Amino acid sequence: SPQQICTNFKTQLVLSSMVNPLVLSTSCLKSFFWFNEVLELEDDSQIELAELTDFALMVKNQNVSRAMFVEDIAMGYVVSNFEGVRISLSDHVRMSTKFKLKRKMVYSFSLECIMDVGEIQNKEVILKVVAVDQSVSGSGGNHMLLDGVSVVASLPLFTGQASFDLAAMLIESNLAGSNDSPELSDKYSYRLSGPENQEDPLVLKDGAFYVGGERLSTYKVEFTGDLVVKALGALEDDESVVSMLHQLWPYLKATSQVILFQQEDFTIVHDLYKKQLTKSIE
Amino acid sequence: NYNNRFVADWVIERIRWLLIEILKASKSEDQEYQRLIHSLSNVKLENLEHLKRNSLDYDERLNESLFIGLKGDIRESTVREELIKLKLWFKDEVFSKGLGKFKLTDRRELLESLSSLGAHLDSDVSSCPFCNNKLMEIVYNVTFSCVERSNIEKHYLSVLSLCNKIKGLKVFNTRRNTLLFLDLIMVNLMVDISDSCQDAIESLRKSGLIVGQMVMLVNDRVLDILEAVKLIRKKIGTNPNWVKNCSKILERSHPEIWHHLSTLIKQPDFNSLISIAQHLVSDRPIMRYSKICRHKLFQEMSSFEQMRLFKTLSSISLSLINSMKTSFSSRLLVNEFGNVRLRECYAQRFYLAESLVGFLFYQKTGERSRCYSVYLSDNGVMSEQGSFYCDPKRFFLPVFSDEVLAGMCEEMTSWLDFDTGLMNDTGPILRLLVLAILCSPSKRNQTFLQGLRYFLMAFANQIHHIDLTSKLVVECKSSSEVVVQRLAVGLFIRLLSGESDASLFFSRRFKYLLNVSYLCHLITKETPDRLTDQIKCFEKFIEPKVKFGCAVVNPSLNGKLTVDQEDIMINGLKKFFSKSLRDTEDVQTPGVCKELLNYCVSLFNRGKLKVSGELKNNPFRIPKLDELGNILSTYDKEKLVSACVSSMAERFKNLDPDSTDYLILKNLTLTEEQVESFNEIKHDVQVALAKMAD
Amino acid sequence: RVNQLIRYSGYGETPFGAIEDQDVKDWVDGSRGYRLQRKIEAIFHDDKETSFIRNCARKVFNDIKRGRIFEENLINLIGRGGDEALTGFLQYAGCSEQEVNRVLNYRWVNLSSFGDLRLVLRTKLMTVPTLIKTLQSKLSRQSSVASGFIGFCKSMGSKCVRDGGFLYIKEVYSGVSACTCEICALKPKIIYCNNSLNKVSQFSKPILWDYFSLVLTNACELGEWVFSTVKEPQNNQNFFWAVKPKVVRQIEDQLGMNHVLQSIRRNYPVLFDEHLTPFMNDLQVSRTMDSGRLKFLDVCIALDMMNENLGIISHLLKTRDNSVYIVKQSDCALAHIRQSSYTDWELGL
Amino acid sequence: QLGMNHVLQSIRRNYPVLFDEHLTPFMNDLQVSRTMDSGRLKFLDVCI
RNA sequence: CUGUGCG
Ligand SMILES: [Zn+2]
Repeated sequence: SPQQICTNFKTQLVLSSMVNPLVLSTSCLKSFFWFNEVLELEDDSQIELAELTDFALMVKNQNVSRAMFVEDIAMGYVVSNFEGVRISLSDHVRMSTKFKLKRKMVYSFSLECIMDVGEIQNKEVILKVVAVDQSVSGSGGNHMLLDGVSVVASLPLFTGQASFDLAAMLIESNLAGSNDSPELSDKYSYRLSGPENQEDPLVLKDGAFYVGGERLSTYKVEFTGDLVVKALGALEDDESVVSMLHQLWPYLKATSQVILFQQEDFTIVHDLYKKQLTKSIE
Repeated sequence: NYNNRFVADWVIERIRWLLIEILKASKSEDQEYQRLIHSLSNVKLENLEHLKRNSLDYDERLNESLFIGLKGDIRESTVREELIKLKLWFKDEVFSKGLGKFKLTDRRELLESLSSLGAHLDSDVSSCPFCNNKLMEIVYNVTFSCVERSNIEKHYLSVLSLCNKIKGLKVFNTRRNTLLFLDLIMVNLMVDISDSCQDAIESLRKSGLIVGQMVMLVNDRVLDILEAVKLIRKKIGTNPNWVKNCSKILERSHPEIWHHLSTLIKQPDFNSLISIAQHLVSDRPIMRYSKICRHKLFQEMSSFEQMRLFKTLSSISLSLINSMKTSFSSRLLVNEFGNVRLRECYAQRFYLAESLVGFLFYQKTGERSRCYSVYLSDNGVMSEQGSFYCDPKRFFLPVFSDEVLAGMCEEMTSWLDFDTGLMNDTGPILRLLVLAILCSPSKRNQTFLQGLRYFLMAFANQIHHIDLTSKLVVECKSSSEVVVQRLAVGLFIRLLSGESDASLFFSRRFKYLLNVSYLCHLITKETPDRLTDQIKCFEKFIEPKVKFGCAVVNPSLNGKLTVDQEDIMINGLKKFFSKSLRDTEDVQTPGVCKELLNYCVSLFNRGKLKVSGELKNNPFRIPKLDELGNILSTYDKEKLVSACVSSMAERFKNLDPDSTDYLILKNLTLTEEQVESFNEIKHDVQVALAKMAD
Repeated sequence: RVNQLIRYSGYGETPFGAIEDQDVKDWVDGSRGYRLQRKIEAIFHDDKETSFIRNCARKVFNDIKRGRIFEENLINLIGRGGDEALTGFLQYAGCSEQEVNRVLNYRWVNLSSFGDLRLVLRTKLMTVPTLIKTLQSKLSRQSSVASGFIGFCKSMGSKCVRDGGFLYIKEVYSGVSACTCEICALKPKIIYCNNSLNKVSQFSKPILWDYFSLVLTNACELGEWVFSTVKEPQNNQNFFWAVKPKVVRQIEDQLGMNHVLQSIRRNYPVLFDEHLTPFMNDLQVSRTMDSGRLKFLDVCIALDMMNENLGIISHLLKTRDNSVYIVKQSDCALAHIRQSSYTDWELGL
Repeated sequence: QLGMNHVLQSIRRNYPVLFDEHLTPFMNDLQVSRTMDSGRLKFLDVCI
């Protein structure tokens, strides 16, 4: 029953983090057994918050921690502060267009495209084109650079409706004088070239995201009273039990799923006698 | 196979098939036909029905000498009262007369018998193990002289490695002058080192690797610097170009990989050599060839010196096994009663302490037992430690087992932790016993320990044979077995002197004594002398048959026996089956009575035993014999020399370099016997090439 | 003693070498693979990368026994070498480039990389993986120890290691650079880092790959209980008593004949044709499906192929030969407790 | 998708005799299908 | 064919 396994993975990830902080990379996700998300060939339903990131794990990204906030749509509602540069003959047209794309959430990115056209010089009228190629570069996540490659073809630049302001301007910059569908990436990769990277690792400690030591948000999960107790059993050692039961009630303060009824189930919980832990939080 | 290189390897089988078809179609004797038809097949157990089984007028005499008393149909109750009568007779003719074969233990008298047989009272040896055995004397002296008391050396060892690697290429086709060249390099680098840094010959060399005018060379050979200058004096004037010829030869047709930038071409200045020689006075070794005990009373020794004694023993064993590994094809520069002076002997080094180092000097190389001399060097002063004579092959175990034996000691002693005070007098005794066993490897010691195991088996139990004590005594030689035997019997007595019956903590005592007896496995089992070993093997092989009197002289080797041979053949067969069931004289001679065989066979046939003949799954579904153990056989040597000589004749289609010997190394694959055989076959092939040359 | 004996020959002590020091009563229910794994684990004081590789091997075993659908592609991936195969295992299990350039930092020198140590010893006069030799031996049907060791030392100082070319050992051990970057110092002369072997890199293989291979071997050998972490516990020298092995096998323990032959024919026909079964007339019984595709023999056959120091298949088709072990309560008191919770982590059903 | 050189490896593995004769005399690129061109498909092993 | 070390 996909929902039950979903909440079971949720509780497994919550309680595994309950002992020590960890990063949400493939090292700490794919190393857990539960992992029925690549199962369920009809994968219409998912858990909740992580529904974003695992949507890429079905294609196995080599990422550490992307800033997934598609709830604030980054593909749409994008600033169009775009421009262009001159050319450098090798007819050969070489251009380098740099943009400062942002997102709906708190984010920023700079994306530059290097484009080369091999064309034929015209006699008088316009031009004669043969072949065109482009290459992307610069910062941008799996959604940010997709945004960039989508907007680079949706711009009043050369491609579109003319908008070729020649005016003997770019020739004057090139010749010194003062007289008168490349969408095959769809990934996190910076398109074979980009700036420095590998910083800002997110760590997860108490069900709350910590980008560098700051709390971002915490989600919800139930514990019934049977899954929690049966998951309390051994692991390998005892101070893990100490930490997890010391931190469970603080997480319970953010949840209202008080469904652990009082019966001998409480005693089978109590088997691991830790009274002052469960009375400390209060 | 009948294959060859002249046919298309598909016609010979057809020819054979047609030939056999023709021969089976018609003929024209008896065996010739079958042999010829059997020799043309390809592949073909029991059921040899085609055999003739012909007689030669001798099978009968075998038959009535073997199959006259055999019936195998005797009924059962007759066997019953025959056995009843036999037992009744046996009871009152041989058992009441005291002619039995087994008896009760009577433990005490067994203890006095053991003490009499083991503990020697008529011997003149002293009760002091260290000074009865030479090796233990030497190791005691070393350990009690040791307990109570910088890039020059590494550069020296590196150049030793360089020269010792380059010597193995034998690129000069000569040996004596090659060693002369190496020692010339050695003295040149001596005088190069000693030109400056005056605190190197007296400080980093005396405490490093040198003794009185005795400097190590290549091939673990130590040579006297005096004779070094004396030999360098020659080859000058007679052929002053010699060193020059040694200089251009290391560049062309040479590996040309050397660090001898200047230490080689320099002329040796003899004044520096003689100054170095006169710097050090002569303390030349003696190597004593061919009475008061003050030996520290090992029984009153601390619990520290014994492990260091074992460690020194291990170091000496490693030095001995390193001396094993010295080169065989080595000849000294100058050849050599009761005191022989050493000037060009071989030496090995072993390490004890930060300043003092031990040296083991020996004169011959090879594989077998030799004589060695142990010396020490504390701070450049060379002292006398001793000399001995032994076979290094029997010292492989203690090479590094200086810790496992100790652990064995404390664990075996702690086996007896039930009584406080029994460990104190048994621990050191056991350790001394182990030390003596390791330092004196011989067959006699392990045979004596086996006799102890049998003695323990008889004592701890109740009934034993009457001929037990006679199989426990072994004659003693060299006065080294007496001490180990005394230690063993003393341990046995001390553990079993008093009330030691099977009504107390006796199982662990039995275990401890059994392990003491099994300590015999420490000695390696590899026949100290082999020739005497075939002597004894043949001796005990042929003694019983000569005693019986049926060992005939060389037969025809083809199936014909002379009249005397067959006569004594039948005589031996009759004597084998000429034993009665009443006479007690024949109780140790080989033979058996046909009557009791009839009894047993008849009783077994009629399903009376626990098993019967109701079997299932019916059963009917190039070395030379004259020399065993030799590495090579005469047939093999002849085959190899013939192959080599044929190959060399074929290649001569003159001139032949030493590469012919390479062929010897190609078809052969070395120990001393291996290299002697290789030298012999090299000799043979060389004079073979010589005779074909004429 | 044996470690000193082999070191004296100039070979140099290695992470496997001889039998490990500081062992425990757990010679029972443990083969050569288990003690070698124990030695490797004891090499590292604080087990973090070994624990990570054990989790990787646990995941691989979980998905190779019944999980997902897998196997017979590891046959492809392992045959290349040590580095690429281990990496590929990592992203099949889940890793990062940081793992790739972090785990592969621990390297050890393997002199028998381009083959075997050439040598001639004091043998009797006149006279390819070892697994093939073991199969050949199984299908078919005066020298002194002192002189044997003497010949060993003799042959061990000559041009023995092979490259490309024959050369000595000492230049191999002197080509290493003593960088001492706090990662090649916790176990001297055993493990080195990547930049410490830039001068000579042909004889350089990772050790975590070997540890992973042995972990998978133990998974095929004696169960999945070797995946947990060792925990330590919290007698008159005379209390002897008997122990039975407590091994659980998930490889169809019976393991009759003619099962390895079909697997090696299927996966490596070239190795099956030459160097294998010329002398056989009953090929047909193993030819027409003599129980092909065993529970785990298909995957645990290539690890004995690639690594020449396992000796597992030749170990597999033999009796324990002991079936009982005498021990004292004194040694049982301090024996390490290594029992694993379920790899499902037992919440599954 | 069911690319080429997948049935050939299966028929070689299961029936080497049928693979040897009556099959692939006229082929020079055996190696691509020989060194694990995706052996042991999802169901082609049984439905062959 | 072709050994240099137990500090
Ligand atoms: Zn004395």
